[PDB]
Amino acid sequence: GKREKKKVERLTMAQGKGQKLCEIERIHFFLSKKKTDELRNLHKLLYNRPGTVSSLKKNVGQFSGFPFEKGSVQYKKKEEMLKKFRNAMLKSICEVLDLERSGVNSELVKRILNFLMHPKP
Amino acid sequence: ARAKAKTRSSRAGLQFPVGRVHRLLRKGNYSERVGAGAPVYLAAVLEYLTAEILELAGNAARDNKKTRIIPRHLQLAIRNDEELNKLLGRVTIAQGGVLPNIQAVLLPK
Amino acid sequence: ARAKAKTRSSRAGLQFPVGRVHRLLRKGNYSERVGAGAPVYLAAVLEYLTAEILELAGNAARDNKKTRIIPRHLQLAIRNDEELNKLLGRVTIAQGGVLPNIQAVLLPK
Amino acid sequence: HRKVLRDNIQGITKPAIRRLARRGGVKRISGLIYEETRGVLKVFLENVIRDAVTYTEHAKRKTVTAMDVVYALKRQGRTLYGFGG
Amino acid sequence: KVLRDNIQGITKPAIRRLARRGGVKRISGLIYEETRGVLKVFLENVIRDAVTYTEHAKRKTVTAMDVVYALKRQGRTLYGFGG
Amino acid sequence: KRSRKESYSIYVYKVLKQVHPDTGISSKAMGIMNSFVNDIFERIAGEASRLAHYNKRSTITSREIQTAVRLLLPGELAKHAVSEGTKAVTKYTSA
Amino acid sequence: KRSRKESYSIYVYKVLKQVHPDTGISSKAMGIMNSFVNDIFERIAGEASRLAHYNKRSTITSREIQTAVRLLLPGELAKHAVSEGTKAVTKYTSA
Amino acid sequence: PHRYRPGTVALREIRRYQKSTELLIRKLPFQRLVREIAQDFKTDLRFQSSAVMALQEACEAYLVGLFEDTNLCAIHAKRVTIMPKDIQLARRIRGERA
Amino acid sequence: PHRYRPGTVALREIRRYQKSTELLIRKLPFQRLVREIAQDFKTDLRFQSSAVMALQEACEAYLVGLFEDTNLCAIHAKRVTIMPKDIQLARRIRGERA
DNA sequence: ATTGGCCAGCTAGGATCACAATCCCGGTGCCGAGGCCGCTCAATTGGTCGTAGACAGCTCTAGCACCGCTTAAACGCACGTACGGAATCCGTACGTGCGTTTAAGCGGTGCTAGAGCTGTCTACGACCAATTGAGCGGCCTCGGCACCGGGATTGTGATCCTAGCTGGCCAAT
DNA sequence: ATTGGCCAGCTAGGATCACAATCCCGGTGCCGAGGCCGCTCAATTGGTCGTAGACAGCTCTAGCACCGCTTAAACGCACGTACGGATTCCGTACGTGCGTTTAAGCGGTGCTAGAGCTGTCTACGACCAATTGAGCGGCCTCGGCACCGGGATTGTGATCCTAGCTGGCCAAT
Repeated sequence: GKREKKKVERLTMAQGKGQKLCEIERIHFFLSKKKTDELRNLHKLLYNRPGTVSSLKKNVGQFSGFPFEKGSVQYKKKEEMLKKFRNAMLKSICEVLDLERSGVNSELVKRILNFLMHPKP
Repeated sequence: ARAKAKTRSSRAGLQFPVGRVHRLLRKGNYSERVGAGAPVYLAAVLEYLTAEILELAGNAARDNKKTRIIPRHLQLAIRNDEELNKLLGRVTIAQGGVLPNIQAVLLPK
Repeated sequence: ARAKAKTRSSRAGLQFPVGRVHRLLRKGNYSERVGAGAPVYLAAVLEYLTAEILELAGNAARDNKKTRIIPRHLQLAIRNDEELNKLLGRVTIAQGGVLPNIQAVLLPK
Repeated sequence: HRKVLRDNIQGITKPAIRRLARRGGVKRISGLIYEETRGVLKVFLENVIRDAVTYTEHAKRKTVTAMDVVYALKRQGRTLYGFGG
Repeated sequence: KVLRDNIQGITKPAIRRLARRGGVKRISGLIYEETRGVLKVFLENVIRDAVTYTEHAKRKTVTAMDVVYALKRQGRTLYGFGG
Repeated sequence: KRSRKESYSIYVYKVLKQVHPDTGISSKAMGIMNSFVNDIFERIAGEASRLAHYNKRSTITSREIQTAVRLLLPGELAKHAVSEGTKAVTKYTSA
Repeated sequence: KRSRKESYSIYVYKVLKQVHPDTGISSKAMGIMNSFVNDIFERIAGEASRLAHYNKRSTITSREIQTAVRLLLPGELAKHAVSEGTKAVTKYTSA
Repeated sequence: PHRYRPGTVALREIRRYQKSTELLIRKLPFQRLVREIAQDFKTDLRFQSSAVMALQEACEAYLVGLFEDTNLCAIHAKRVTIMPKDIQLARRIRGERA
Repeated sequence: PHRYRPGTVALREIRRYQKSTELLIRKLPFQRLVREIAQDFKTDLRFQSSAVMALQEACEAYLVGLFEDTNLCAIHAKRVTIMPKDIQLARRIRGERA
């Protein structure tokens, strides 16, 4: 019979159990008063990665707490970022969250994280 | 006393000239001696290949609604057929152009 | 009555056998007739190339402080010489290995 | 007398491919590449052996002589020196 | 007469057109000098072989057949010139 | 009357009429086919020549062409071409 | 007494002694050189053959080898090889 | 007011120059180039037009294939602009060399 | 306690297998492979040892050159790990094809 | 008396419009594809003759098969760290378009080198027979080189030391 | 109530230490390289024949040169978006090093298919002359198709409308 016409092959190459940070009016006031570039470190903690500085104000303001529980592996992953931060920026994260600005490094870690597990007015 | 001369071609049922092939073989000094069936077989082979090419090309012509085969239809026929493209992969066909191939990535979304 | 037989080679001042070349040419059916000076010239050419290869290889041997050429030396000689590498670029030399080439990027800093 | 040697391509073991790559100057190798390169190889050998066995069938011999293999490669455009070519 | 510096006659847009035929969408302005140099190399080789056949024949017109045969040597066989 | 250059055009034409009676072909195409045929022929014949010296054999017979074909044409081409050639040479010997 | 297979070994060995009197050569190397010489020879001779048919010419003379050489060997090889060959054939014709 | 987004007309151009076969390099400049090259090997050469035409078909084909390969490389680097490093690469892999 | 940083021993290995020439594939497995392949073209073939040896030299050379080219590609993508897309690329450019 | 709902302003997504690139269809006039004819010479036909290659028969080298120790390599898995690759944001270089400049292309004319042919004749190579010594294989023998044990040197990875910085409390403001 | 310094602690880089890898020096033996011998076949030598190819001469094709006009393509610039590429971070997939398994390697024996050579002979192909009809060039013509223009469709970019948030005013607070 006739051949079959074999064609060629070619090489072709977070809104958990809390109130939103925009609904928590004091935190919304801080997020409106600070320059957007302050928020990067917070969004890094909130999502384990900071997004665009264009969306960053939305990304922090729309957050309503972690869905998780304290002591869990995700909480430990939040402690990793907070322990890798430094006390001045941790006290700024306290200030914009309306948290009091005192504490040793490990207290700043646990106190910020206990709040961001359940952020409320 | 002389049988009616009929070309070996006829004896073979081919369109390509067998005798011409024979002559070329002996004129090419491929060997001091050339068997009788060799030019027959060779002619047949060439004929076949030609037929194949011309078939595919003409198909491609009917796809361009073109009745007459031009160098592009050969290029299309060959490159679209894997078996030939392997045969003729080192070959550049004048006035053949290229087979349309825009790499996927290059197209916008 | 018979002059002292001296090989055409001697007449040419070559180490490669001219007569052997001649014989091969006629045994290869390259052409019905082979001129007299063709095997001379051919032998000379081959001889030259051989000489070149061996020279380079032996050089490379003294660089390995090795007195005796082994295939690796040939591979080194050839690939390190551009002109030959062009000549013998499609050639794979058994037991030749590779010319040492660690791409710059791969080295740590 | 006659035994099928199926599924023998895995005999081109991972470390062998690793050694060949090192000869190539390859520093770091994905672990998935090995099945790809076996497939490549099989293809190559298919072609070579095809041509070799072809020559042999023409000579009416039943044993593919080294001279066949070299001549096959020569047609592949990959001339091999060192076997009487 | 001595024709000189004609390689610029392979004008930028002509390289751009060839690239488009290749399916090239975007071209760095550095390509042009590279592709001219490449092309000069190529021609050098082809023309050396063609001229060499001519010399051997003792013709003085380089003939289309000579170019085709040169390419054939390079493994670049050309169909459509009487090969 | 001057020296006349042989080509294959007319045969290609005949073939083409067998395959596509309604279809014609441009001169340029014919030059392509001429060159192509010549090239294939050269490859096969040269292969045969070498494959005959290889065996210290002097004569290209159907066997050498067949072998050469198998070497050059890849797969389905090889098969069909071989089969056809065999058919043709059979028919030739029968008459 | 059995069929004896021709090679070039002894000539290669002579050449080598002219180039590196202190140096020897392994058998394997010799097999390489044999193959190499054969390959070069084949390329040149085949080129000559084709370049002679190309001209409707029947005979390979010094001119065809010379041309073939120029085609195959790149640059400095071409030059020196041509020069040497010319020298040799000159010396041959002189005696 | 009308202005194509960069890369649109480019894609239209590609579709055009692939559908087409005509010679992409102006003939007369290429001719004068060829003659310039020949001038190094033999003085006062004469070229049949056909010969020049053949060389052009060959040189175009060569470059076209070169750019195909080059493009392949460039995409394979997740780039889109082909750069000289991509051509040099293409050649090095083909076994052509600098 | 001693442990080479990853990529050191690798570089040592490279320097070794390039200084060396010996056959990188175990001979007997390769042999059995060759025979497995032949089994499709002709039944109960016999191979001179020399033939197998030739095949091996060829196969090794081919792959080695393939990896050289592949590595070139990989570096050209600023990567170090060669991957199958790099081999496929190498072949596509050489004119070998899937 | 001051500022949060109401409206106005700004922005993003969907919808809409403009318009120009592509397609489709007819018509048209062009010129190359295709047929015809007559002549030529390469293909054919028959006969003859050497001749090389199919064939059987032979000898034996070399491939295959199987076996059993000895390692070295292949293997699997644990551990971890360098890598690939997703994100990101900068500069900008490359595209696109416009207006101006260049020369490619056409075509037309004129000139002449040199392609291509033919005829002469002759040096060169095929050929044959006789000659012979260069090259082969077989034997032998002996130096290069793989190896290995011991040192010496370098490269790598792990470690210590010196330095600058950070936090809470105390001292000074 | 704020600011600067101190002790303790920490981290980075330059250095130090240890060890493995690499290298180097020299002794060992072993086996493949290299030399010698006689034979033989291939190379050489000489004389003959013819024919391939060098050379000369003629024709005339076609390559070159040059000009002018038209115009599309090339060029140069402005402009701005998308892109390349730098940066960072993360996860895991490689790499590395253990112990374990396994089958590669080696050497040996036994078996024999099948490589290789030789002799027979004749079917097949070379060569020749005589035949001739297939194939080439010239010419004539006539349909395919490239081009043009109008209409239609699609695709692309530009635009508008609506939904949402933010800012200001009057009315509410």
